[PDB]
This record gives sequence, C-alpha cells and structure tokens, in this order.
Amino acid sequence: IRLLRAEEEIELARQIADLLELELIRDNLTLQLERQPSELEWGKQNKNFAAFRRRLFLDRRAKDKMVQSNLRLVVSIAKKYMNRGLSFQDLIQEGSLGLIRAAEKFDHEKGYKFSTYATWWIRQAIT
Amino acid sequence: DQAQVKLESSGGREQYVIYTADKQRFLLKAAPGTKVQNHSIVAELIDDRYRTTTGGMIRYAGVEVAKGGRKQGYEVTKGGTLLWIPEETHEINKDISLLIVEDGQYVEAGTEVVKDIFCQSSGIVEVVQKNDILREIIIKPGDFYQDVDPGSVKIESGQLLQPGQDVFPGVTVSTLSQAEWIESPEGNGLLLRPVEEYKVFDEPAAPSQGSQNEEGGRQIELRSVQRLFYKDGDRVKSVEGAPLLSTQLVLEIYSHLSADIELQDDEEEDCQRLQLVILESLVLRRD
Repeated sequence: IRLLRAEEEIELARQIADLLELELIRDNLTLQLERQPSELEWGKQNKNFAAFRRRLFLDRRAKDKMVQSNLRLVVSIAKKYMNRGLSFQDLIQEGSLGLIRAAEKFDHEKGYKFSTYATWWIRQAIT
Repeated sequence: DQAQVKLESSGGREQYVIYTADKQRFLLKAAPGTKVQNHSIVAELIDDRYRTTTGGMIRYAGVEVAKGGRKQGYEVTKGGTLLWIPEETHEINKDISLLIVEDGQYVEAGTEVVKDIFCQSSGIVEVVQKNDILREIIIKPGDFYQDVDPGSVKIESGQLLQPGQDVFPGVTVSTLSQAEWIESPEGNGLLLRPVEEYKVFDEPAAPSQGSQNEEGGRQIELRSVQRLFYKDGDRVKSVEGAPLLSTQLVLEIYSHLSADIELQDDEEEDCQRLQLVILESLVLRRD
C-alpha cells in the first residue's frame, strides 16, 4: 500500500466525520426503535436507499483507507517498545487499534497533521 | 600561486577558506581528503551580492544556455541583464476555514498571519483554493495603489517600465516595476512590483593555475564556468532567500576513472597553499 498526501487526509477526514455523525444518528435510532434500524435511515428524510448504501460504502472505505495507509507509522513506533514483555506482532496489532481510534477521533479543522495525533494514540495503546 | 588557507571557525562547521590577491574568498564545504572525478564539486565562493529576498519568475531574453538536463547546469558564456520579479509563496495544505485574512488587501511583514503562519514580506495577497483546501498563499511584495478605470495606455504588462514614463496623472514611479491590475472584491486597486536589476560578468576573475612539472603527453587545466539550474519556464517558490548561481569550481581532465585528493604542500613559508594532486601509483615488489 502506498502512502497518502495531505489533501487526501483532509478529504478522508471529512468522509470519516460524515460516517461518524451517520453512526450517531443510527445509534440514537437504535436507542429509540429497540435495535431494528437495519432498514431505517434519516439520511433520506428506491434509488435513495441505493444512494444511501453507496454513501455508507464510500465513507467506510475512506475510514479503512486512512487506517490502512498509516500502518507504517505503527511499525516505526512499535519498534521502540520491543523487549518489555510483548512480542513484535502484539505491539503492532495494539498500535493498530490505537491508530483506528486516532482515525476516528481526528479533527481536520485544526490545521495539524494526522501523524502527531496518531503517534499519541498509538503510543497510548502500546503502553 | 597567491594562496593562503588555514583553519577558521567563527560561525559554523569546519571551514577552510583560501585567500587570493583578487580579494575573492574560495571554499569547499566537503571534507578535506575527498575523491572526485570530472563534473564534480571542487570549490565555491562567497558572494556579497545575489542574496535574494524570496522566490519569483525568471524569463531571460537574449542570452544562451546549453544543457540537456535541468539538474546538471548550463555552462554560461554571455552576460546580459536578466529579470528578477519578487513573489513570495507559501506551499501549505490547510483548510479554507483556517484562513484568517481577506484576499485582496495589504498586510504588513511579520506582524500579519496567513492561516496560523506568520508572514515574511508585506504585499498583495493572492490565494488559490481547489477543493476547500488552501493549496498556496501568494504574497507579492510590492507597493499598492488604488486607482482604476484610467482610459489610457496604463496596461503595459508585456514590456518593462521607464522612470520618464506616464501611466496616470500623478503617479510616482522611479525604480523599474512591472504592472498588472488587481481584480479585488469591491476594490479598485492596481499594484506595482519592484523589479530588481541583475547582471553577471562574461567570465569570472580567477588566476590561471601555473604548472611547474614535466607534463609529457598530458596536462591539467581546469576552467571555472558557473552553472545555471534555472530556466525560463520555471518559477521558484522559495519562502526565503535563494541564490541563482554559485561562483564555484569544476575540474575536468581528458572509460576513464580518476581519484583526486587534496593536501597542503608549501616549502617557501609556514603556510598552506592550493594542492590538488593525482598520480597513478603502481606497485613494484620490493620482496
């Protein structure tokens, strides 16, 4: 997998924020309609449901792309914590979970890059 | 001849600058005892001039350049007066909601801000956004006037400017400046940009390295032709001062391999002179 650029990070962060607010309104609908929201959506309120599925697919693909493109940063960070009790692959997987949290907590309206906030969350998950 | 180089550490790293009777200081920043071949860095020299302000656009007219690759350098022959238009860039990737100043007005150098970034040179702001992302911030450092609709020949964006010219009744113009209008939002401005005059010599002053040896079948004689790595089509986007050329040394000698070292050989006084020696040492067995 190749590495991203900065405008790619801005666009993927916009799509990730769209995905997270859609999941927020989905979670309050599950809290209201007793967990039967698989056929319910507030993004429309036949082709509209296909457009909604396409939008959800592109936002989930944007989140997975922003997570997948930054797995080299996890390997560059987790090579420092090598001999404290875990193996290398466990540190890589836990730092990947921290990178998932950093990708779902990123704010593109601050001007800062993704790598600093990602480094904070990856080191948090490893420790 | 006329060389004097010793150790001198005042501002930075290791620094072995030579002394010449033509009042020109020469230096190579690489380590003493290098291995070089033809078309390499041999020395360079400091410059009192050519300390530019920022980036800009260069379009030379009536001088020849001869190079194939842009990363090699052009062996310049003629001199001539060439262009210099100041234009400061900011190559960033922020958001348009991070933008703090309005486009089309005059800011001040240092005390201003362009999307959480402090300014360097006061001028007219130019902005380009593409996908709600601030791709660049352009600040052309020139004095700004506000007088539009002349009904005259003030549009002269092709040719240069003369101090005895007239573009409007009551416009101060002394230094050479290029003109193009500002399409301001509810504004009637027109900015002039301080074009600076640059010119270089035909061939640089350097004494010819005399040979006191046999020189049977071969001889060493290097020339110092400074290289151009700028062209017409490129515009430079430096946020700070960047030199155009370097007064530098290149050694050529006539596949072929060569390994040249440097030392300090002097048997006249207690000093160190310019010494660049080669000898194809064979190894006869003493046994």
